[PDB]
Amino acid sequence: LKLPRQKVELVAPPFVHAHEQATKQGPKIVEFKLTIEEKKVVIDEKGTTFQAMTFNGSMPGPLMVVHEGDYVETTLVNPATNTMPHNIDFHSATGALGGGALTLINPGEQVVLRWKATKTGVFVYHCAPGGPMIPWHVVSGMNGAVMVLPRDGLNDGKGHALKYDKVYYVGEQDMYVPRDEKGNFKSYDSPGEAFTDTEEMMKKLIPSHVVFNGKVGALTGKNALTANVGENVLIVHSQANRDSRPHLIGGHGDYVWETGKFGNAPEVGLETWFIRGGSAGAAMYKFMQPGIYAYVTHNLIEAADLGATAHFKVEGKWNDDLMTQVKAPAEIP
Amino acid sequence: LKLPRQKVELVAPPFVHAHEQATKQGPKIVEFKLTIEEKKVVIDEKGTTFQAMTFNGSMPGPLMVVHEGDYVETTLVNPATNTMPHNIDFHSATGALGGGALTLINPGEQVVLRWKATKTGVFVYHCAPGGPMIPWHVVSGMNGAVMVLPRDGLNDGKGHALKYDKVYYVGEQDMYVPRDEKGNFKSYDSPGEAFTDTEEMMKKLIPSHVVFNGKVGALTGKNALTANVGENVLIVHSQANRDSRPHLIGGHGDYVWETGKFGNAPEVGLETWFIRGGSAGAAMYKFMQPGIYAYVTHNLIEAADLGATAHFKVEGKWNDDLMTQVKAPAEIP
Amino acid sequence: LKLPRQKVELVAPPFVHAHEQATKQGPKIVEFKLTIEEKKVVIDEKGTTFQAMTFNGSMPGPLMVVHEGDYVETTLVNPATNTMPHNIDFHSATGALGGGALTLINPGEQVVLRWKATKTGVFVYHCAPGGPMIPWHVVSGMNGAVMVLPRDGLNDGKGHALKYDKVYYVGEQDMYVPRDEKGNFKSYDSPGEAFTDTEEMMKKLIPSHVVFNGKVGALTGKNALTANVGENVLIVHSQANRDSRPHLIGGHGDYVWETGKFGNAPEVGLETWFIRGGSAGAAMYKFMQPGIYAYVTHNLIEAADLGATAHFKVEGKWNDDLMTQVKAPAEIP
Ligand SMILES: OC[C@H]1O[C@](O)(CO)[C@@H](O)[C@@H]1O
Ligand SMILES: OC[C@H]1O[C@](O)(CO)[C@@H](O)[C@@H]1O
Ligand SMILES: OC[C@H]1O[C@](O)(CO)[C@@H](O)[C@@H]1O
Ligand SMILES: [Cu+2]
Ligand SMILES: [Cu+2]
Ligand SMILES: [Cu+2]
Ligand SMILES: [Cu+2]
Ligand SMILES: [Cu+2]
Ligand SMILES: [Cu+2]
Repeated sequence: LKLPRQKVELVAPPFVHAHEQATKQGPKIVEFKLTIEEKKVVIDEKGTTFQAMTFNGSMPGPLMVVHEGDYVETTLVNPATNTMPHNIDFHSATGALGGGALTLINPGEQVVLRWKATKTGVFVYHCAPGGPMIPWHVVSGMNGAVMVLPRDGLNDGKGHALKYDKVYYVGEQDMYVPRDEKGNFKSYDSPGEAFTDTEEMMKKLIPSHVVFNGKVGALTGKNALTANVGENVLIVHSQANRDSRPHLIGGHGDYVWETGKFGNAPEVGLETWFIRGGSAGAAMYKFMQPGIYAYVTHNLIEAADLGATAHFKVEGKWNDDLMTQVKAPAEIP
Repeated sequence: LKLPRQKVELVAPPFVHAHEQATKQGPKIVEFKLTIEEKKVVIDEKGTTFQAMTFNGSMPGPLMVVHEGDYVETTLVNPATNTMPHNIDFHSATGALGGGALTLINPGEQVVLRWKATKTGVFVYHCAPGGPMIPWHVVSGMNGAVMVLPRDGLNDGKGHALKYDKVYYVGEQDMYVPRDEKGNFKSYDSPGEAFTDTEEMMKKLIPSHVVFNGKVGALTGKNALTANVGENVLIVHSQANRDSRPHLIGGHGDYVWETGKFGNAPEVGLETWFIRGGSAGAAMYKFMQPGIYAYVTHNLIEAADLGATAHFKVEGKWNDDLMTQVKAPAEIP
Repeated sequence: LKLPRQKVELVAPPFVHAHEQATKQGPKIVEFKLTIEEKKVVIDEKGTTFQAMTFNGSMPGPLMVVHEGDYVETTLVNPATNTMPHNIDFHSATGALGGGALTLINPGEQVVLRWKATKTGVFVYHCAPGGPMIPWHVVSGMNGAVMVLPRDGLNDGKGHALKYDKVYYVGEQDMYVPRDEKGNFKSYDSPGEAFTDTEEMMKKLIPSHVVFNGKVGALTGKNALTANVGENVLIVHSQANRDSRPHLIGGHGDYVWETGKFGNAPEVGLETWFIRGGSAGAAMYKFMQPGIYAYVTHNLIEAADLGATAHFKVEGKWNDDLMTQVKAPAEIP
């Protein structure tokens, strides 16, 4: 394979490495490195801990962006400081269990996989070492996404280009943290020590936490998502194990690929869309009003009580035609 | 804003206030009033009670119907006989958390919000006072829907009008009623007294009841939905917090907008469709056979055991070409 | 009704009785027989038993295949060796609760129902005897599917034929097996004896097992699904009671009707699709690589831990352009 090589410097979510939408480049070999990190992290404002397993140190793993017909060459590294075997399965890829059957590496090893990006869209990638380890590694955080853009950029299915001003990647994680007898969340010294209790809970299918970007409140405050009135924002949403129903409170999905695949035209003007577990989807919105927005899964129990709320802080001029407080709160006549 | 004003007299679900489909009217300011009522209600045939919180006294709140480009001016009233603050978030609206950030009212107050109906479809509206109160108020019953029709009425995406003879609004409600030690449903003296136990249950994500129109059996018997053979019926279905999968037993969805948005063409000939939690969808069916139909969510446990069954009673002539009992039950030869 | 009659010899899933895709036949009366069998079966590799109730002895019931405009004439037989009344509801059919209101038969009886196949797609059929028996009979295994093909075969919505080389039917079953105090699965002497404990569990909405073709591992080993590189395989997936999210690990859904209805164009290039509870869907894939594939629901806990994994074993030549192991596992430099 004698194509040009291009290195990408990955960046942590919710940001996305610089890329072109429409491009005049032809196919390349695009080189990525992912280094697995097992680590104990804090997942909520109460200080609950969690035995995480990650690509590149983050939940989700970083978004990889290429174009249709590129070859994606990933160096997967499992440092000796980890305890378990790991691999990678790309839903964008064809053959060998998405790459999983060619990438199983023990601590101290690395492997190099190349796959041709023949399918456009956003896709999950995740670890899948075999058997009961598959769900455990995924719900411990070992999942991310890849975006395979058409070379001509995105379109509306009616001949018109859809160009985003910025893209964010929201990875949603269902987490299963067991409780002790008195009802407090348990802490564990290693992923292996967490496994028995965590699997017992997993099989009951109810998460303790549902978070964006690895933690309750990760995408709020200093780390709120941002936009300006007039900006078209693409929001890629993934969930490797469990369904989600994204909703932008105060906005819409102007153009939505809920199954996440750009060979299909987007749907228009959605209130809430649906990310099937094991997939990524994408929604574009042009902001029309300034202020705070919440971006949630619209199981509101999950959103408000289990962790699944992000914010956008949007700058610009208020549009009284679109919405106005005609009369402020006042005593009932 | 110097447009004509038009008042609407809302009606309780499953009925829908009189409206035009295609219209020659231009944009108007359409005026609605919603008065919040907190009240203890009975939700099943066993006499289980429930601390409900409602718009206009009903679960769901009434369906509001306007056309694209209208301005919707809602007077939201929170009488002093209630105990909690409330607000309203319209998924149809743009800005200020759907209106929620402009409509928080204490008992004894009212507020007037106007929003421009720039997106067509059926949409959820719900209370969303902030934080953990958001899911609690929604699952206590504070949700309804609005329908924003194209000015030319509905179409099939192929150039042809789709005119309904009647429309019904089915609001589905997941309810979380705690049990005592011996396994009976608990009763509470106030919503505030119900909150701690109810939140603990909510976070476990399994409802005790799933009902249409506020109660097991609400849309059966005297209150069955009705039609005649030959009539095209539009069924709007909403679920503000949790997924549903509507199905008309003995029928189909001839034309279905499962994501609920009229900028998209309907799907045709469905058996079962999917309402993502936090959304409304709509399905049209032309009845071809008389008799009893059941309209359910097709988790049949929810439908038959947790409350989520409505009936249609349909008049007209049986069509033996479409279906016939060739041989009645008889002993096996 | 003076049309030609054609008998079909049904075959057990995942296989499908021989049929034409495009056909020059006109409408016929197509005759099927289903004989109900209640039986205790083993559902996992641990030897857990289950009080099953089945059409034709299998879970799922066999796939019935006809063409648009055919009349489907089913002899439903409830032998005296069974204990309960049963019936059949076809989601493909119009009127009388899908046929259920015309087919209730006691042990020792049979009935003959005819329905006209006016809607194309794949559809669920299931037992539905009334009230709380409806979910119980369905989750005990009394569900299958029917496929109603266009007379011109399948198409891509763009004018082009889609011809499958083979079709498989994957019926997914949520099962509710109670546990005793010490945590072992219970065994029962009859379906009636299992009912009280099984209903109590059903209402909590969490299955103990989620299986394909009636058992953990049913579609693995000797009984793996098969294909060759170059073959277009249609996979019909049904779930009569609960949502599923199919995914072919290492492949895609080239053409997918996730709502399962051929009046709608397929979506293209999916990673994971969604089968709403109470429906069947269908996905076509042309295999490009040899080796083992897993076909799962992509709640990976369900797939790996509760039973919901099938395999494909695919023969042919490996395509290094699509995927290659550039560097095998090696020590990190
Ligand atoms: O946006 C993707 C869609 O747009 C088109 O190219 C033009 O309508 C379709 O062929 C494709 O499905
Ligand atoms: O019914 C809505 C659909 O119908 C059309 O106007 C004509 O095909 C489309 O542009 C739109 O998506
Ligand atoms: O494949 C089914 C689809 O294909 C068409 O016949 C041609 O585009 C549509 O009318 C139909 O929805
Ligand atoms: Cu791993
Ligand atoms: Cu996967
Ligand atoms: Cu409220
Ligand atoms: Cu909302
Ligand atoms: Cu039965
Ligand atoms: Cu059914």
